[PDB]
Amino acid sequence: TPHALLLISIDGLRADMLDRGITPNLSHLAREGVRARWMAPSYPSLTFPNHYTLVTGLRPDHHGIVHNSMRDPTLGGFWLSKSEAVGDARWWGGEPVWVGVENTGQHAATWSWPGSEAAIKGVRPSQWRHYQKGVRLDTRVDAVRGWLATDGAQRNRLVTLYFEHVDEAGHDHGPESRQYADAVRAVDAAIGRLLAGMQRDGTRARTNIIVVSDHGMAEVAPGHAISVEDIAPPQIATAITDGQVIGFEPLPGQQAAAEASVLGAHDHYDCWRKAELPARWQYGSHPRIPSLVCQMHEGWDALFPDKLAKRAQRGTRGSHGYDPALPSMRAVFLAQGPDLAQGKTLPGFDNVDVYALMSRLLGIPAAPNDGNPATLLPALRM
Ligand SMILES: Nc1ncnc2c1ncn2[C@@H]1O[C@H](COP(=O)(O)O)[C@@H](O)[C@H]1O
Ligand SMILES: [Zn+2]
Ligand SMILES: [Zn+2]
Repeated sequence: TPHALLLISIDGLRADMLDRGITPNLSHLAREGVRARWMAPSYPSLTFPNHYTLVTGLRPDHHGIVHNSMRDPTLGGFWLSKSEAVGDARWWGGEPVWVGVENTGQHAATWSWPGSEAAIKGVRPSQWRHYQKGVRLDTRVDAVRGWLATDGAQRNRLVTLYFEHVDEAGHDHGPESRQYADAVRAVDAAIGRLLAGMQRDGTRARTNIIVVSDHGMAEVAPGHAISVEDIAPPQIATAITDGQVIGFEPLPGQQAAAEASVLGAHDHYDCWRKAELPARWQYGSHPRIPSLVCQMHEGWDALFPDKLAKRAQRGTRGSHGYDPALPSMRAVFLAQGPDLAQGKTLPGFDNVDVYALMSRLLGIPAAPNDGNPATLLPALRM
């Protein structure tokens, strides 16, 4: 029986957060195994795009999950709480690792990984569920523990686990807040409980483990929110998305007026025609990207007008969705297990490279991807 892979995502864990004495279990795991200095997200540095990149090895511009919120001529609207969009395989390009696993006759079990509620390339994971808010930490850990222990024909080569808590605390209070640290500690402790349970079950020794995040988190101090309608008035363009990556579609005949007001450099953002976006972001070819894309500067939000209003103008907050090269946007990568190196540190690298490593650990043929297989070869024991 081949070694299983447990893939854990801690949404919004910034790379430096392993070095603050608040992750005893993850810090120990890293010392035992492999740790990268950091892992850069892909553009845009948002949750759905990056989680989907992690499991496909494709940049968002290629896999089609180009934002958390999207419009498509045929498929209509997509956003995180729109279940029949999220569950519709036609949005999701490429081949996520669970599809690869199921197509070899092996099985995958996913606790709420973006894309896992659809039948991508026709193939669902063997175990999966609809993402619900506020599931307990123990509930998910105990389910994952169960999935690792299953034997017979329902043995799982791949098991995935996802935590939202650090990201949510980050948004509400900022990455330097006690609330963000409390969340980091809590998720870390939960992961410790999982590891101890795997050891009691005798699954630990035959399971490789990768812990990642999708992006980091930057502070949004009070007064750092504008209206999307300050960028372009609604009569000349529609804001398709708000937050930090702001897509605009000019109204009919208004491309010139929209461009005149939007394009170029502004006080706390910059905007480009999608074909002209900075090449380093490797973004803007996909048809689902709006005609005009603005990037807010680090620490700034642009909100739909009704949100801006109910934004209780008081305390410090947090956001991501900023330039992926920023230190604040840096994510985590660490790994440990029977097939992984011991006591090793890796240079910082791009998140498209994780897929090649996972395909090797899962015994599946690597689908074509945007990563480099050379990057994570040193993470292997041999
Ligand atoms: N598979 C999923 N389906 C729906 N919502 C999710 C899923 N995974 C995470 N989320 C939510 O999306 C938010 C993360 O978005 P972001 O602010 O881009 O990191 C979190 O509050 C999660 O609760
Ligand atoms: Zn996220
Ligand atoms: Zn977030």
